[PDB]
Amino acid sequence: SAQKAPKWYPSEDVAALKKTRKAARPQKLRASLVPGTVLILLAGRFRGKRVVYLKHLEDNTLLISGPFKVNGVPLRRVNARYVIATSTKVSVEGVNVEKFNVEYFAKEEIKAERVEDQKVVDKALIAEIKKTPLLKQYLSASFSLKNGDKPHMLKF
Amino acid sequence: EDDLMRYFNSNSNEPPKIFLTTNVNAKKSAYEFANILIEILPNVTFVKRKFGYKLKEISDICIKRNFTDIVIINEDKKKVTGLTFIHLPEGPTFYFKLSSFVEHGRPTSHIPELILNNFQTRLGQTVGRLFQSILPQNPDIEGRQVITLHNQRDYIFFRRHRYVFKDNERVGLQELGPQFTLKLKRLQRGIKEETEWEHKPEMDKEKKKFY
Amino acid sequence: NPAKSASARGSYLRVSFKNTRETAQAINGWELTKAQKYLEQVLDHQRAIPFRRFNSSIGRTAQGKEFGVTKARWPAKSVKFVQGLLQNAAANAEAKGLDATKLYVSHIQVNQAPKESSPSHIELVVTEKEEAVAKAA
Amino acid sequence: SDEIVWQVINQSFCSHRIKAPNGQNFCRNEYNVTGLCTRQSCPLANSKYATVKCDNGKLYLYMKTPERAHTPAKLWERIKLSKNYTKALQQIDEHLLHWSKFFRHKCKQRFTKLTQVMITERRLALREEERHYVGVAPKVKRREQNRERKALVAAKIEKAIEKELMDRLKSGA
Amino acid sequence: LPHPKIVKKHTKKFKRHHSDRYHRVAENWRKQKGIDSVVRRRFRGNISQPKIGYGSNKKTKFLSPSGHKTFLVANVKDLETLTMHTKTYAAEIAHNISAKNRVVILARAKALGIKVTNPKGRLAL
RNA sequence: AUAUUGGCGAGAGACCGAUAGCGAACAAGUACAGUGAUGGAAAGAUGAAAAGAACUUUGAAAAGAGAGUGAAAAAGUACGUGAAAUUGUUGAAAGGGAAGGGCAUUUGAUCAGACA
Repeated sequence: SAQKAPKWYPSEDVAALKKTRKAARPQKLRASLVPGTVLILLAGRFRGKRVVYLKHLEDNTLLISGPFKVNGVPLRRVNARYVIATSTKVSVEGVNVEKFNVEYFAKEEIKAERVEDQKVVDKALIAEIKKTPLLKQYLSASFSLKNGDKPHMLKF
Repeated sequence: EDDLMRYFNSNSNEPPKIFLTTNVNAKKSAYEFANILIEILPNVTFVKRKFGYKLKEISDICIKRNFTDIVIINEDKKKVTGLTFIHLPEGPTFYFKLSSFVEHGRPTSHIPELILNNFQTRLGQTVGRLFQSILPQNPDIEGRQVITLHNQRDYIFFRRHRYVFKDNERVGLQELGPQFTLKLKRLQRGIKEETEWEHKPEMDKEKKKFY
Repeated sequence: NPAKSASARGSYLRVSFKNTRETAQAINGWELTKAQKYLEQVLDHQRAIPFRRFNSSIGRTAQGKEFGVTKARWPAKSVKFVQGLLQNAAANAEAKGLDATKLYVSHIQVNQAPKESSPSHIELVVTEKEEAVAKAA
Repeated sequence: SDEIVWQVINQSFCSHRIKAPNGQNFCRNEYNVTGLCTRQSCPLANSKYATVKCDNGKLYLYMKTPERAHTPAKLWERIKLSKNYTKALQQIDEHLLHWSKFFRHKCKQRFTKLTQVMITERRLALREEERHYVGVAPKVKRREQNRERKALVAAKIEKAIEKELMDRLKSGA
Repeated sequence: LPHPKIVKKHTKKFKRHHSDRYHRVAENWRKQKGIDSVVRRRFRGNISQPKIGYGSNKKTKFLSPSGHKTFLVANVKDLETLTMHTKTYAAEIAHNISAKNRVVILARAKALGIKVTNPKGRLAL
């Protein structure tokens, strides 16, 4: 010694946290997100892609499909804020989206069950896209910004 | 003697498969070093070594998969330091120390010719025996690649070169491949259980001997 | 590589230091046969040494155009010491058993000595120029 | 008494203190619970003092009674603490009946850490490590530097290969 | 151990005025005593001075990036003091301890679970 | 009994540690300066032991390169350790009538843990 030991020592006992008054409330999404809406994704694997909006999930995500038959976007989870919501709406009532949840996407090649669930959903959704003209062509194509586009003026 | 040649060391009968592993939690320079051994040694497989499988448990795998030799490179810090050649059945095992690596040659896919220097000592020619075994016994003459293993002290230097013959009693050669210095240690005799030489600093006191 | 090298050294030499610096860097990186021939030409006023750092009141000459310098001189004494060392380093190389034709000075260095006098240490290290190479498909 | 013992070691020397750069004080008197030293957390100032220690694998809880201020030879009365954690904490509790809540949970805490020091066995059963720390003595650092530089000079590798290529391909013509 | 994020206030070194100009003036801080110094009267564009406003957060003072207070240790008996305080203090093996004894301290600190800030010190292979 | 900065001879120190301590740790009251009275310096350490480098080669020689001795010439009489000023070489970078400094970042260089 070589550093003479201190008289006082700080306590080893870990302090219990004070009672938090922060109760979780369900996400109040913007009015432009109605189940069965053509979306445009912004960030990720599928940036600039037109995408069908299906379900609001539990972990504040949104469940969305391409369909995978159309544009190569499967059943993905997506963030609310990373998404453009256009006005064009397709019908969604005939799709059995109610089955899967958050537990379906636990991660810890591709599972065959995922492909089968994709084809089951995609058939029931093409069943509505086939009605309105050029909408399948509109889903296949990629969104971009041409020289002279103002996003603050572009009423999407 | 002649029985030994085959029983402890690999001969020109098979292609010798060399199980190149690395010491646990190694970084860029070790794999950078493995890429230099990926060229020079005959049939290397690189095995990413993932904690456990102590040593005998490894030996069980390389009996089943049927390897001939194990080679393991280790790192204390960011530099490479030690190299361990073991023979998989019986276990004549050689440990080495590297104090030099400096890096304009860029070689072909042709297989290099061996050359050794100064192994008068019997312990020297048992190490000369290792590098005769562990490196390829193919030499394709054309391609003109030579691998040396010069040992004028207890220090062994290995280098690669390109030899050009002019008919006026002289040959030219350019520097190629990795610069290198090795030091022999241990000769563990069993897989790792026994010793035969194990360097101490009790030598260097003689200024001579040279094993 | 110390195996491909020979080195001469002169110490406590009664030369002008500032002249020696110029004639050392004038000969740096040159082949030995061209180097020794150059210093013979400096002695006979055929070529001149380019003075760059210690170069006040040097008479401007045409011979400096080789080196892109206006100023140049013929320092007999300093060169005499240097070609003595180069002759020594040539014999040092042939003592080891190097090639004479491919020989070039790699590292030539000159620094001041204990003193008034202004003496100087010189050391120069000659090296082989190794090419000699081939390939096969 | 003991207040007079404390003040004389608080300042005026407790000759086994370590002043850490944090300004902290550590009593290294082997019998203290907290490694830190403070009033009645160091075993000299206080008169009633409990502690858990280990001599072998056997974790004893030592205890100091003010009865034995006369005799320092048998100050620390000690009791073995089974080996199972649950019955040992219960074993602890009974000894600490009617004491400060300081020694109550702190000997409980000493026992906790010193039992999870027996993660040594975990390191020493699954040892089998092919490394082991080697010293680099600066004499050896130059016996294996300045002799390699002397090796290369006397080696003359180029001339050695130049010999044993001509001597090879004359005999292998 | 749970600690706040460390805010340093002044990462830079408080170098002495004209320590970079002259070689005889050390880089070690001294206050400009002279009344007509533009450093003392803290002008625009002059060097910043040590003052008590730059004081580090008391909860994160003396802490290494890992939230540990460094503690110098010479031998086993001094290392054994930090048995109870493993997530508060971390060991620092002193500069003068031999390579023979550093391996003793490192193995012992691994056993008790006390963190050593400087391994690889005299651990050449 | 008392005094004792000289002499003869001891014993000590909370003294100085080679720009200090006497002027002088040493060819020191020496070298030298002054007509003279006088004035008056600088200057310690190879290594345990010279084992102080046999021999070969380059050179007119001093020396150089090898070789050897030593635990170590990163101890070779210019010898313990060997700082800075100042200089040489090598590698990086910058530079149109200044430079160094502060705030912030890019770029290049380099580095710390955690993953025990």
